[PDB]
Amino acid sequence: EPGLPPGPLENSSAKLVNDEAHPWKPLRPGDIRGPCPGLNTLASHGYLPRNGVATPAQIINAVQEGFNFDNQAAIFATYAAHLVDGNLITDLLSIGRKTRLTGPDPPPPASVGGLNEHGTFEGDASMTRGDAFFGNNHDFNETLFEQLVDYSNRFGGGKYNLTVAGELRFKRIQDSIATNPNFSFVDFRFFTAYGETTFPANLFVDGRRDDGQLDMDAARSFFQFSRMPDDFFRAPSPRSGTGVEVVVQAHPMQPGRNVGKINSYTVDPTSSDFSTPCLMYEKFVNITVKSLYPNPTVQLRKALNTNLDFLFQGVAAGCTQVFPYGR
Ligand code: HEM
Ligand SMILES: *[C@@H]1O[C@H](CO)[C@@H](O)[C@H](O)[C@H]1NC(C)=O
Ligand SMILES: *[C@@H]1O[C@H](CO)[C@@H](O)[C@H](O)[C@H]1NC(C)=O
Ligand SMILES: *[C@@H]1O[C@H](CO)[C@@H](O)[C@H](O)[C@H]1NC(C)=O
Ligand SMILES: *[C@@H]1O[C@H](CO)[C@@H](O)[C@H](O)[C@H]1NC(C)=O
Ligand SMILES: *[C@@H]1O[C@H](CO)[C@@H](O)[C@H](O)[C@H]1NC(C)=O
Ligand SMILES: [Cl-]
Ligand SMILES: [Mg+2]
Repeated sequence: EPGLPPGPLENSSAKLVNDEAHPWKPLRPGDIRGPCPGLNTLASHGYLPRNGVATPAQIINAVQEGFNFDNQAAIFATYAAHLVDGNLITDLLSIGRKTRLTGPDPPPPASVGGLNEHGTFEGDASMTRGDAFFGNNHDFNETLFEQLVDYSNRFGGGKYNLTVAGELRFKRIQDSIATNPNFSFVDFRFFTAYGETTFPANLFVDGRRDDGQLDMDAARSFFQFSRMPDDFFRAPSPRSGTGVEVVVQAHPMQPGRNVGKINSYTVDPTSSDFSTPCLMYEKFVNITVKSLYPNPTVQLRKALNTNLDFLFQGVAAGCTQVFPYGR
């Protein structure tokens, strides 16, 4: 059916998104927020359900409407997250912690852990969240945010921009290598870790300006409080990871991992990287999804195949679809 998954916006102009129909509200008891400042902000303004549990279609519509996230990027991220962290039978995903609100769980080894689940979507060297190894991969960390402010002062004239992103991304990688014996920086996380550092410059900057320079009040508002600036206009066109190549090239890194000790970063020659986007997709579906759903029942297999078809619609690179559970 058309509109499943949601298609691109009919009208993708800049407009007021912090409007009277979408007020910021504080959390009620039980409301879930997680490691994504974008989704957190959409939930706290009511572009998504305010309790932080949503369907993939709700998430895709929200990121497009609220931030002008581009359609393919929205589809890929949402169905990737849903496949590994969401309930495929009830069609619900938590944007944070695991919750009974996503419905009766599937059999092990599937975890349905929400976006807080480490190593599926969420991973190491986040800008404002700590690595899961240290015990909290989802809450805003003030010390890490102050480092973002310091890098913005040093490389962005007090604003966050792609130059700042290139330097901060590398700093966070180096700090995880030095401190986290389980540091993993391969495949899907290698991709998302770099792309996410562009998002504040591309999507948190008011759309009437759209100059790639994010002020620190706005940065704190999104990253800490899940709140849009007063009178915030979304970006004037659909985008996501514009300029990711600049961030990647600031300090070229190979994908790899620490091997159970600090300072043991070992390149993984089997990992995808930005030269092999189709390999990233194929490994995600053949390996990561299969590790959660190795031998699904008929009902789960059907749900997997539908969501995998939707995932493939989000692949922006020139790739062939693969079928880990046949056709
Ligand atoms: C389209 C659906 C999306 C999903 C399911 C999603 C989910 C996630 C998840 C699970 C993370 C954790 C990655 C990590 O370990 O650092 C993350 C990172 C992030 N996402 Fe999203 N995201 C989405 C779209 C967006 C959008 C539209 C924005 C901005 C408008 C955004 C901004 C961010 C930022 C800034 C980070 C990194 C935060 C940090 O490192 O401190 N995301 N996302
Ligand atoms: C598109 O939306 C913008 C902002 O709401 C508005 O200025 C413009 O007139 C709209 N165009 C159409 C054709 O609806
Ligand atoms: C580190 O990795 C090991 C796998 O060898 C795992 O058992 C352990 O839970 C990880 N530690 C933390 C704190 O996440
Ligand atoms: C916040 O991050 C800093 C810098 O990595 C870390 O030293 C500190 O333990 C983190 N705070 C919490 C509560 O984990
Ligand atoms: C970041 O800001 C600095 C200082 O204003 C500027 O020199 C640099 O060109 C900016 N980078 C980008 C990508 O806008
Ligand atoms: C994924 O599985 C398909 C067969 O279903 C195969 O053609 C493809 O090469 C596999 N890709 C990887 C990276 O394992
Ligand atoms: Cl689009
Ligand atoms: Mg993380």
